[PDB]
Amino acid sequence: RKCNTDQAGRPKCPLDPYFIMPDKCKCVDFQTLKLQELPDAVPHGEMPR
Amino acid sequence: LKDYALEKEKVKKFLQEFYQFKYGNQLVRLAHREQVALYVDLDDVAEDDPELVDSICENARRYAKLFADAVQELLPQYKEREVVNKDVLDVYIEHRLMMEQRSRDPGMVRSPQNQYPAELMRRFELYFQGPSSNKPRVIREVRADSVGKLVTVRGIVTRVSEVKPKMVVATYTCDQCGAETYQPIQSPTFMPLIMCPSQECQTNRSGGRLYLQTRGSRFIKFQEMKMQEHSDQVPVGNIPRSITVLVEGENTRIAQPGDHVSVTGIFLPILRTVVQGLLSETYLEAHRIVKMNKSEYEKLAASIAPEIYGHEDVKKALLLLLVGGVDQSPRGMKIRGNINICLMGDPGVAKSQLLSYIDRLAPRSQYTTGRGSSGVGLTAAVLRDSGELTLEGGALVLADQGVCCIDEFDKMAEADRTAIHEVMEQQTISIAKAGILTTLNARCSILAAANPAALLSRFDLLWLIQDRPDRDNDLRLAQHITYVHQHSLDMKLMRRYIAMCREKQPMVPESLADYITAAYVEMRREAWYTSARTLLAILRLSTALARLRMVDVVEKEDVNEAIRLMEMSKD
Amino acid sequence: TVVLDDVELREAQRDYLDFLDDEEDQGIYQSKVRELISDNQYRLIVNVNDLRRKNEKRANRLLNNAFEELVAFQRALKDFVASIDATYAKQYEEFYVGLEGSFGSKHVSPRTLTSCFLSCVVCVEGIVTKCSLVRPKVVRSVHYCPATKKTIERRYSDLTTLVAFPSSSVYPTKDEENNPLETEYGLSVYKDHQTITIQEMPEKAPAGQLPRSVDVILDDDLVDKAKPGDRVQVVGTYRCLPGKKGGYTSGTFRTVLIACNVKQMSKDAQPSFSAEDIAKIKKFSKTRSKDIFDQLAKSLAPSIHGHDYVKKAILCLLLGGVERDLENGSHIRGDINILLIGDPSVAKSQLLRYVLCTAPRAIPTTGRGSSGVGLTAAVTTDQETGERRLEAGAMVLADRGVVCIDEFDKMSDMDRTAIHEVMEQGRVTIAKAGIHARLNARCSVLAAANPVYGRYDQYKTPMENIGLQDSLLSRFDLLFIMLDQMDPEQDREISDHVLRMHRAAFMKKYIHVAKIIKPVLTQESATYIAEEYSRLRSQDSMSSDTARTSPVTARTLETLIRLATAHAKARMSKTVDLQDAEEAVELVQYAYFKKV
Amino acid sequence: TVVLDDVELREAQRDYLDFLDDEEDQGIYQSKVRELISDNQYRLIVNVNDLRRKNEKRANRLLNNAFEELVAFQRALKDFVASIDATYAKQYEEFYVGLEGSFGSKHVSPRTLTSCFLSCVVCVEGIVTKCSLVRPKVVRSVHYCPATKKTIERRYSDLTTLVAFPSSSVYPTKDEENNPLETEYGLSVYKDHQTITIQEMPEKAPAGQLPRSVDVILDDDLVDKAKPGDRVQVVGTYRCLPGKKGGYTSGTFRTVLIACNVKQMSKDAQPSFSAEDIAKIKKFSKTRSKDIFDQLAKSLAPSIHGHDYVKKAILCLLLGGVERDLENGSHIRGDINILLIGDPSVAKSQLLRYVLCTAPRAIPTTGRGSSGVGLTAAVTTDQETGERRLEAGAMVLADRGVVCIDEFDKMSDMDRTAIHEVMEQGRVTIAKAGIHARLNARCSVLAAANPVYGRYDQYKTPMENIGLQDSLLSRFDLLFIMLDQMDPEQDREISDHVLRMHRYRAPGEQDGDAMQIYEKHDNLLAFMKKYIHVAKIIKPVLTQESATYIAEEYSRLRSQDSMSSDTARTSPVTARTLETLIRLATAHAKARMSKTVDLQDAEEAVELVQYAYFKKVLE
DNA sequence: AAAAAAAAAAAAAAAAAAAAATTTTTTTTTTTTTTTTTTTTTTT
DNA sequence: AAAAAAAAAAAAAAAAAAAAAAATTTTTTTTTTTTTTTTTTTTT
Ligand SMILES: Nc1ncnc2c1ncn2[C@@H]1O[C@H](COP(=O)(O)OP(=O)(O)O)[C@@H](O)[C@H]1O
Ligand SMILES: Nc1ncnc2c1ncn2[C@@H]1O[C@H](COP(=O)(O)OP(=O)(O)O)[C@@H](O)[C@H]1O
Ligand SMILES: Nc1ncnc2c1ncn2[C@@H]1O[C@H](COP(=O)(O)OP(=O)(O)O)[C@@H](O)[C@H]1O
Ligand SMILES: [Mg+2]
Ligand SMILES: [Mg+2]
Ligand SMILES: [Zn+2]
Repeated sequence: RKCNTDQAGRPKCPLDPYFIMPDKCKCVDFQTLKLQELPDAVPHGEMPR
Repeated sequence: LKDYALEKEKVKKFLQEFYQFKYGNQLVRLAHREQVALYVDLDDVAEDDPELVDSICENARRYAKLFADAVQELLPQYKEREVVNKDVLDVYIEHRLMMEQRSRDPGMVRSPQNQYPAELMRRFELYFQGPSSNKPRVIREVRADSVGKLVTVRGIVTRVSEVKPKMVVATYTCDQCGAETYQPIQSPTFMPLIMCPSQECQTNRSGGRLYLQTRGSRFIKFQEMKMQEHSDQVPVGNIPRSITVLVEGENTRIAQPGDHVSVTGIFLPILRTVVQGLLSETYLEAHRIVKMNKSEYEKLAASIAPEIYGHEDVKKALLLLLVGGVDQSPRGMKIRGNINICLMGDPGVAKSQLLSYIDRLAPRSQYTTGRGSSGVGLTAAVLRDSGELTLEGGALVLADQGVCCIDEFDKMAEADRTAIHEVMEQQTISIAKAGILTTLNARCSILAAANPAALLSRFDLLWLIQDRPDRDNDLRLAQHITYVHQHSLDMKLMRRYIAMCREKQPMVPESLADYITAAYVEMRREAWYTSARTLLAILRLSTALARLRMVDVVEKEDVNEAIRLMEMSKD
Repeated sequence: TVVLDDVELREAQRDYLDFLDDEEDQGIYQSKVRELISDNQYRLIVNVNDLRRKNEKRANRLLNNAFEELVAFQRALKDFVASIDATYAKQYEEFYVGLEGSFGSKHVSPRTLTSCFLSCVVCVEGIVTKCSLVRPKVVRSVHYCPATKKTIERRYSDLTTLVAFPSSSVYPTKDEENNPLETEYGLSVYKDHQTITIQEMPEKAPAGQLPRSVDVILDDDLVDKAKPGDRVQVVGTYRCLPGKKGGYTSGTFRTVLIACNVKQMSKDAQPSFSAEDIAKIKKFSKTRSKDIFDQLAKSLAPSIHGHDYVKKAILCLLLGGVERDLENGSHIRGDINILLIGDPSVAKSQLLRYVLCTAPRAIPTTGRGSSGVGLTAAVTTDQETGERRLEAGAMVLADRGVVCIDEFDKMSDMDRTAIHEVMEQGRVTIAKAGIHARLNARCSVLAAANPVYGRYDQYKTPMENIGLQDSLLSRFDLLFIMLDQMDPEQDREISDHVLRMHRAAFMKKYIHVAKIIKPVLTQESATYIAEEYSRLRSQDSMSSDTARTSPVTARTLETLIRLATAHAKARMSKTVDLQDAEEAVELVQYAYFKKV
Repeated sequence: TVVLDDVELREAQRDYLDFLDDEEDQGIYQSKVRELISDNQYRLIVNVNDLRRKNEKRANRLLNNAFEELVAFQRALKDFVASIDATYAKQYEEFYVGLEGSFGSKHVSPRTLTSCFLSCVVCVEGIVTKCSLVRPKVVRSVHYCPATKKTIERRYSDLTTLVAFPSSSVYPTKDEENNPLETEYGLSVYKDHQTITIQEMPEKAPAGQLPRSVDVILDDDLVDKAKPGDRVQVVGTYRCLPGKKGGYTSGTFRTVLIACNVKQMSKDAQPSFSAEDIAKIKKFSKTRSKDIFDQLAKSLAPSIHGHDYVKKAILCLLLGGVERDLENGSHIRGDINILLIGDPSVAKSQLLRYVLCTAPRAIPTTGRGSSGVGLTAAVTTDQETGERRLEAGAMVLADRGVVCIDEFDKMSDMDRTAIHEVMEQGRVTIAKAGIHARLNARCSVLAAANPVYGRYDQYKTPMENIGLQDSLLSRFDLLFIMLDQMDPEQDREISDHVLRMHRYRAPGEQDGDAMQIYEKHDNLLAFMKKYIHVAKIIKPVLTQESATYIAEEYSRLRSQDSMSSDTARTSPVTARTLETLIRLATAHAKARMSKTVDLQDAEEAVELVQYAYFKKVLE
């Protein structure tokens, strides 16, 4: 929320000063799967969880 | 600009190879830790490479870092034995590198900020001494343009703080892990730390809570000294400019208040923190300290101020004091070997000039006229400094061992007169004043001058100069001084002979006991003001004359010349 | 953003480049730019009167708008010196201007300076009162990454009186990937920075009024231009300082004066040299040499009648002897000191004020006007940094000059005991606990005293008529007696001359060059002075009813040498001849012998 | 915060200045610089194998960390092109560096563009999916204050990939005195900007899986180099994007591929020549110009036997006639169209696959695979602007190209009539209420129908035996009838040929595991593409003799007596047949590189039609 | 010897400066669903 | 061959996800200016 320098100048850094540096982020692969209950596992009248 | 890896390679090969291995012997001595400081010489480096020397002159601090790390890496191959670990600091560094070896895992890579730093683990220090080509510049003239530049200055000292331990690398230990983190200090202040970046802490997610202590730290001998322009350097009407100088390591405790100094260093800045910009203080970081130009028989006495004529016995007694009577502390009660002279005179015989020459001469000297130094000027007083009521000294305590050339003693303030009586009688100065409760130690010797009883009764010699107008005397003196204006021993050699002469320590013989007692009683009858003080006067003058002869035994010639001098003075 | 077009800025730089060219019209600024180039200086000085003469509307724009027009001026100077020279303009990165001349409504004092002159170029009179320790402000900061081996250089700008945000004044301490830097102090650039406090000049302020003061800011090649107690005249820009980041402003804008030029009193006018001056002084030196001193002393102070010998001695003090310094470190002073003393209404104070008006670095003082610490130096406490500090007294300010003491007899004895230092050495050994010093106060002393009993007793010896001791009269090289001789022809001529005066520059030029001149003395003169002083040092020199005035000494011989050398300086011969020696003999004889 | 020097950047720029310095070598990159300066193009394409061989380490460094490395490359390029010509190098504020070569590990597909390849120049083949409007982006914006007679130039940095600040993104509108600023659009500077979406090819992609696609931001220099449906190989910098400001972030970083260059993955625009090859073609033409058509015809489609007339006709198609657009836009087509009708197992589909593999911009259309709206173009709304866009069909894609119609008989009458205006005029005039247009598809059609009853009955007439209207058979200009005679003698012929081709192997390259003008005359048995490609351009005008002869032969064909009884026509002789005669004559002359169609080509054309059309139905 | 001027040190008060600081709501986008038209396909 | 029925396509409308957008002074500190008091040094 607040820059931590104590040396930004005679004035201070504004409120919420940080912008994410996109290039300097090291990232990974991720995947949102939609797993559905096993059809033989589902009880008779219910619906697949 | 250049590449500082190349520069470091250059200076490494240089330090290994230049000359008897001139730098090699120094390197091996510090490797064994037979010296703690080192000194580069830009004359010795201009012996081969001038570009590197000019670069050092223009950006000296960086090359200081280069040289010191280069010697740090040259260290261990020069090391040849096991040093005895003379300090608990030695114990710490040895233990530190031992555990680094223990948990080394040499293939394993460690971060750019996980390592014992040089400024901590060096245990030696490296300074410089600027080249003869580098003219010492005026303290006023060392402006912003000369910030970072290598610069030598010549100035008088005004006041010097004591040796208090500046922090160099603070060491912190943790409450859970047990590692030891460093905060390398640079500036006048540091905010302490409270959290430990040790990787065990980063793995545990524990509260750091590290506690600073002095044990594992690295302090250093630090002084802030002041310096003042030379009165000859000063321009036509301005007061002399001052300067602050910072003294580190084996540069500490060289200069002392009142002694002329030549300091070689770099003019680096500190943060000032009301106009915008980024302002900054200026301190000169000393890197070589050399006192200079004041504190580095018949023909000799005539060499004492050749520009004055006559007063040959006066000059001989002045030479005698400058040698100094033998310092004695027998059976507790002190019989000090100081010689106190007063010159009462008709108006104008160059007595002030004699005092000024003695001021220029003696290794410690303070020439004080009537009221320029009064009260605290002669005594010692209190001043704000680490801010504190630092008690520092005036003229006499500055001249604690030397010669106070007091001019116009007749018209001094009565408190000044009382203090001078105290110092001539007991070489102390007791004070119980408003904010001072002390007994200063002032082992000074007094050269009073004045114009025409207590003076006679508290001294070793009083000399009345009455220039009774004698035509031939004045003719010869007139020819002499006119020749002086017409044409306009060396001082260093004179002072060298005196300096060696100070330390022969004669002891009086038994053969002269009858002679001295007989001469004492005979002088008393010839008087009938003389007393035990005059006995001590003849006796001190005898000891000092033996010193001038350099023999360790006083003889009849010495006492004869002493009585000659005193007879001439009284008459 | 970057400006592509600006009618104001473009025409400003065009007009400036045109004005500063000046080669086709009398070469004033061509000569000045060539001079600062050769002398290696980069702050030009510009006559605003000439600027008004050439382009008056530009002048009004400059005065009524300071920062914009000055930025345009300094950049035009940059381009102009770039044209005349390449490597020099590359070496020096920004070329300042300072302003000078007559500033009609804007030539003010710190009292009359209201807010009407904000952002404008004022010319403020008045003394200096404060002088801050000179400090470097960082302007181009170089850093080196130890890990990356790359060097960067952050820059800054003179945001002294403009809007300033934290981004401009950040100073690097970390690399873009958290690899802490090492600053390269030597490779960086710096600008010294000082702040003085002008005050309205103490006489010119209306009486019974607490004085008005204005702060002044100084930068490169202006810091050590004026110490405290300087009768300065600062030309500069009057502006407002922004109270830093607010959220509530009272609207009270503090103000400063960013100095674009600094000058002292014009009297110290050593450079006033020209073809006519050298021609006329060479004529004076060559066509006549046997009566230079006589003619010059005669025309010295034309208002006061007579005093031929005393005025000759005044000229001896004014020219001075020659300071003879020795290889051993001894120093035999070259400056004469004089004590006028005489009956009331013998123009003693008028001779003093004459010296005060004419000579360079001439300081008045009256008997109990200055008491000790005023006359010699003093040692005060800073009271902010705790240290001591030296305050230069009148004598110290008068170093290499003159001090004129009026009512010297009524001056307290303590002051004379204080000046026992200066009257032979020229040095004051002031000292207190935290600071010892030895201040060059090498300056002549002219003094005026009335005798004891109010008026000189004609029928008593001078030792009884003077309330001063042998010591003090010996410290004074010269003592002079003046008595109102009431003879008829004397009263006729003195009153006639006084009424006549009731109904120079070449001298000012002559005095300082003669002071520069350093003659040397001959062996003929040497033998002559030796035997003359030997003649004097004898009871046979004096006689009954003609008592001496001062205790004759080796000081008397030495000051005879100084007198002879002074007469040589008058003659420009560089050779103290028997003429000078004889003249000094006559002078010392008349000054030292008086009848009873 | 200007950097004084960086060893990395200085080293890289020196290395690439050396790489561009090509005089001691053959001069390849110097020649590339000189030609691009002459072209006014401002991108230079550097082969990664060249970079790797000259300095493998720099190739590794660049293919691992692109943007700053290519900044070094482009600064070196600017310095180099300034040394060649400072005046031109001053012209453009930047010059750019395209890539090419064997991106060995750096060749993946959008299914396999994992999060390992960030800031690495990845190579990726795929099909476009979208084509966003190519709209300007402001780079250097100039303003004018009329109150103060002032001008300003705000400057913008292309931080499409890095962190971007509002102070950088300000567009000024008022001065310090709150005056009004008027933008100077012309004096400002802009660069085009387009987004597209590459997709994993369905021929390459996994069979049962959803598509996967990657976003590609084409700035200037690459505006219209990729439309939807095209095959394109994109090489460029996969990176991350900055989320707009806000105190919160989820970790999500929607990623793009800022393409460094994009090339046509079809690899069928291939005129790659050398001067020696040009001379080879020239001699091949001129030495034996009169027999060259038969040389080409016998040559074309090896690995098949006989059908020499059909090979001649497919040559007439591929070489093409000559389109004619007269004074008022009466556009008379210049394409051949062939209908193979014949028994099964007559290599008709093999001829189709041959022309698919050889002819540039050839595309297959099945009977009920493609259908109408797929075949010709379509009109559909956007749904992001409610505006009617046009979706180019198979034929429109095949404009100035070939379409191979498998099982033409099975296209229903709706599509068989939808092909009419493309067959004749080579255009599709489509329209719905919002938008209308005349998409241009100057296509050529080789169509392999199969006979009614599943096999030709010899005694039945061709019109009875073909299930196709005389209406369409007019529009087709040649109909070739391919019967399986079933005689043992020609069976021996075809069989020996076929089994020889079953015995032919990759020469030397294989061991036993399964997967120049003239040819080295392998007993068991490229320049075709080169020569036919150059042949297409020539416009050999008809001579007076050829025009009179072709006219009279057409009149003879129209007259019923020219066909004897017991023969049955296969296609009625409308005037389309005369235009067929002219087009086939032009195609033969183009084979000869004649520059004039002569009586030789005319009589070859008349021979072609006489064999093709009139069939001998037997009793 | 007493008076007084100056010095340093200590304290009060007014002006300027320093510092502290996430949550709720709205809008684009994507994705399906539904209606109705158009198209295609099967029947007599 | 044309009519009837069904299937698919095109286009408009709705529901949720997740990234964007907007609002937003007051109290404490502390330096500096001013005054005051006790003392020492100096003068009458
Ligand atoms: N023999 C000599 N050599 C040098 N200077 C001399 C000599 N005799 C007299 N003087 C002069 O006498 C002057 C007065 O001397 P000074 O030191 O003031 O004596 P005091 O101060 O005791 O009266 C000096 O300026 C000095 O030059
Ligand atoms: N020799 C003289 N010639 C002309 N005026 C004189 C002379 N002596 C004294 N005066 C006059 O006396 C007046 C005051 O004299 P002043 O300098 O005050 O002497 P003092 O200091 O003894 O009072 C002046 O106006 C001055 O002109
Ligand atoms: N003229 C021919 N020459 C050589 N082989 C042929 C010929 N016609 C047919 N064949 C063989 O018969 C097979 C028929 O395949 P294909 O062409 O796909 O079916 P169709 O001929 O019915 O279109 C081919 O694989 C080919 O090997
Ligand atoms: Mg003396
Ligand atoms: Mg008077
Ligand atoms: Zn820890």
